[PDB]
Amino acid sequence: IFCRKQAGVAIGRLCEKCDGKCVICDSYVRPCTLVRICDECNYGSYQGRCVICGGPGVSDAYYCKECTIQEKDRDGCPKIV
Amino acid sequence: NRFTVAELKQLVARPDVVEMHDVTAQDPKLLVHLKATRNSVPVPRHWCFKRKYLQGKRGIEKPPFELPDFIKRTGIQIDIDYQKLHDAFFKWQTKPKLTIHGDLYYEGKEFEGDLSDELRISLGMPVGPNAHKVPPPWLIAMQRYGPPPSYPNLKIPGLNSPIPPLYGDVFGTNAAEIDRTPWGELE
Amino acid sequence: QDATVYVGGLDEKVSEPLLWELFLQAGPVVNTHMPKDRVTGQHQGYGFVEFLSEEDADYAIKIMNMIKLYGKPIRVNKANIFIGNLDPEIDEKLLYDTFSAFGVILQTPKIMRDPDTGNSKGYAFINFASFDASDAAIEAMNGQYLCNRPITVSYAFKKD
Amino acid sequence: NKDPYFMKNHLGSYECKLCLTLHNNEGSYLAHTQGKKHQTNLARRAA
Amino acid sequence: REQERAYIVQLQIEDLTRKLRTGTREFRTRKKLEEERHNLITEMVALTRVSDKVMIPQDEYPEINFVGLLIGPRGNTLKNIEKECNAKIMIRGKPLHALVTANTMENVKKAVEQIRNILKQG
Amino acid sequence: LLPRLTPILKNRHEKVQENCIDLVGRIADRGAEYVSAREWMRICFELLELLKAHKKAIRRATVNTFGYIAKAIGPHDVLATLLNNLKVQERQNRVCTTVAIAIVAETCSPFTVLPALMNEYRVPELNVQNGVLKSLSFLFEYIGE
Amino acid sequence: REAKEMHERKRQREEEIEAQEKAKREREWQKNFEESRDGRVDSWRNFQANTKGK
Amino acid sequence: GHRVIVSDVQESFIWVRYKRNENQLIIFADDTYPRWVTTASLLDYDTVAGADKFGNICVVRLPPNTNDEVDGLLNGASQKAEVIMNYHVGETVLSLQKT
RNA sequence: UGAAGCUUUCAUACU
Ligand SMILES: CO[C@@]1(C)C[C@@](C)(O)[C@H](O)[C@@H](/C=C\C(C)=C\C[C@H]2O[C@@H](C)[C@H](NC(=O)/C=C\[C@@H](C)OC(C)=O)C[C@@H]2C)O1
Ligand SMILES: [Zn+2]
Ligand SMILES: [Zn+2]
Ligand SMILES: [Zn+2]
Ligand SMILES: [Zn+2]
Repeated sequence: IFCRKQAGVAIGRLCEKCDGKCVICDSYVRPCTLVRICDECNYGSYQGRCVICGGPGVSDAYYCKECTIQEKDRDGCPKIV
Repeated sequence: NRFTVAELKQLVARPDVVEMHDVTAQDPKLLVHLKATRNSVPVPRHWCFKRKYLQGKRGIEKPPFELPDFIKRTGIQIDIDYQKLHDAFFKWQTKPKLTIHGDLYYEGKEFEGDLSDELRISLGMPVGPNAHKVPPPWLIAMQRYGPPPSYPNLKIPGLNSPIPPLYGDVFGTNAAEIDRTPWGELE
Repeated sequence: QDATVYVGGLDEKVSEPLLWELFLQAGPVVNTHMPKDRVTGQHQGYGFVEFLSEEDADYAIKIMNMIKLYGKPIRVNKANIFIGNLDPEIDEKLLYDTFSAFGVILQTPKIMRDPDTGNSKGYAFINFASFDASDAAIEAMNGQYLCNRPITVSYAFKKD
Repeated sequence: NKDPYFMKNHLGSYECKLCLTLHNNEGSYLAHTQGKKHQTNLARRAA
Repeated sequence: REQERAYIVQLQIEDLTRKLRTGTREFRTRKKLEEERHNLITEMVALTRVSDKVMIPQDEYPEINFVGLLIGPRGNTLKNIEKECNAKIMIRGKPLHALVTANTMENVKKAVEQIRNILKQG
Repeated sequence: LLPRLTPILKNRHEKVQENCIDLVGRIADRGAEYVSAREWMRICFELLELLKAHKKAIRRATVNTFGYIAKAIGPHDVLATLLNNLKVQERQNRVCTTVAIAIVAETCSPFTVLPALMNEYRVPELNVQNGVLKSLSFLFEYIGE
Repeated sequence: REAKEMHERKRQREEEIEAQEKAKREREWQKNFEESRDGRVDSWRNFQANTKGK
Repeated sequence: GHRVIVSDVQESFIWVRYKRNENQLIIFADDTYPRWVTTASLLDYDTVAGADKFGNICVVRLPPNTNDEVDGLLNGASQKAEVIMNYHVGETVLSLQKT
């Protein structure tokens, strides 16, 4: 359900609904590392959209502290397909 | 074209780790060798059980999870003291019985010269005097027949130990015939 | 059974680690066993102490014999008249010698034992030569002060 | 009831030690008592 | 003769229960059929009400359906409290109150506490 | 002021709510002495429902203000009330109560919360021990180090 | 059945008395808790002042 | 003075006692980790500092009471030693000395 | 002493 292709410079975004909860482990405590997404998931009309519900993005997506500790930020683009 | 248990027991350096199903593996020689590594706890033992895991007996009735000694000393059951709760929690903190890495838990594993003051009070024995002879009634047989061969290093007052020894409830002492300070520790 | 010593005459103050702590000076007591009752759920006064060597069990049987533990006649051993509440420190020959002062015994007496331990149950049966010795035992021995145990002698069978 | 097999665990759910069974309420235990398992377990304990 | 009486009394209970269900007017007709069934059961078997008032704060919270919460679906919640407490509970008023009636003051207190707990949760 | 301020907490505008909660938090942090307690307890029990707000801002300010009120009035009474509330309510309110217990235990050291919480595990009922376990789970996840 | 009902009724009356006592006792406990309230708050503030000092 | 500490190429540390009157070398303790020991240093009567081929330093201390007097549980020795320190240095250590 | 598995028309509870 995850895109997981090696990413790049595009910054993942979150919608107003879930702003501030992890994209991997969907958690409500301590954000750590900025989310990067693949270029295909940010191409064209997809730029700036929510990495969970493809809707309008209002904030930067983050991996939680527990995910970065477990290096779950190094597994590829976390855009849900 | 598969080993037998006794045939495979003859090939391996450690035959007591071989089991019934071990001859049915795709590579039993590697399996038995890994079963003998100087570590590596074994499998949870209920893989072949058809009763799955835990459960099994609901017969036993368990009382409410008992609170730790210090917490039960805090007198929780109105004036409440916080400093007592703090100082007591940190200063009165104790370490519970931990278990080794090798040890594993199973469904049936939760069930399987000095005398106390209460036993000396119930037996009718008086306290130790200053300079006199007050032996226990089991010491007369040791003075008559001789010292016990099972514990030759034990000392009793009157026979091997002097009367002025005896202090409180200590009616015996075992006398068996360096730089022990740890290196880096806080002051 | 040879390395283990059967202890009899334990009160409520004695416990399972308490007997091992008291028998530690006699020898290396490896384990202690106390059979629990079914109606009360406690010890019946008789237990066992399994040591490592038989010499330690012999020393514990020769040292802790007829002792007063917890106000009870504790004694260690190698594991128509009815006498109840008798001390386990006495044997059949000792009971025959104690019964010889009142009257003449017809044969050797027998003491009941538990089916689990086999040291002492608590009751015994002894037969006299005539009814005069039984009347003297019911008059004098029925209530006499034994070794820290009040015994009670009674008639096993009587016809009205 | 007064039978020793019926009891209350730490959780508070009822449990029959004779049949090794759990029941939500009193009616389930009484329906279990009339069942084949409790009668056969009492017949085994009758000997 | 007892089984014949039981059969007749059952048929009459089912008749009165039908009259009470088919048809407040519905409560009066149901109560009348329950009383008629009771008279027949009493004939068949032969062949100090302590009352307390619980005020319901409907003037303070007009948005909250306290009557619906106390009665429950088909009256099952009310009947459950009546059965557990051995008390009779009647809602009365526009002020809106529950009249609790039982054989003992203890049964009334238990029922009043259960009603107050449901009102507080509301 | 404060008694004039407490009815505004039920307003449904986001800016009004956030600013009111921040003001009550400042008052509880510095001027705790003037208000008789009981009103603080009512305000915290009302704030309990704002922890489920669907704007991060509201939740952040609510967490801050709850921390201040707990630091002000003391952990004992609020913890007793929170345990009672955890016993009797539906799912979302029980989850918010768990969050509130974790907040109280972090502001006032967990040495003040753990004995009373462990004393509640000694109650003989199911779904009661599971609630204690869920609370311990979220407590450790929330306090971390 | 009548004898069983009578014993059940006696047990029910005892249970009802216990329930009434529990209902009161809770109110008495609340009263003790609230009257003890100002003192407990003062004690917590004193403890906070002492911990800050040390 | 009393004990002997042995370093294995792949196992970490073995504790041995020499029985002076019985003329016996008995193993009474070992570790629960595989370590490629390069060097070792005694810190006191119960503790040993070790180094590794992979660039790590560790300290191991014997538990209280023990026995001392001996006449496997993990296919090893009956008693185990605890690891009280672990550090990666980044380079291979070949000398350790308290001074 | 012990081994209580599998299925549905049950019926009852929790998500
Ligand atoms: C219904 O919509 C969903 C389920 C899906 C969604 C992603 O689309 C939507 O945005 C999302 C938003 C609302 C909810 C309910 C989700 C997240 C929030 O939930 C709340 C119910 C929790 N409450 C707590 O966190 C407890 C404590 C507080 C104060 O926090 C902290 C950090 O202490 C956890 C979380 C903060 O919920
Ligand atoms: Zn992508
Ligand atoms: Zn979205
Ligand atoms: Zn995460
Ligand atoms: Zn049963």
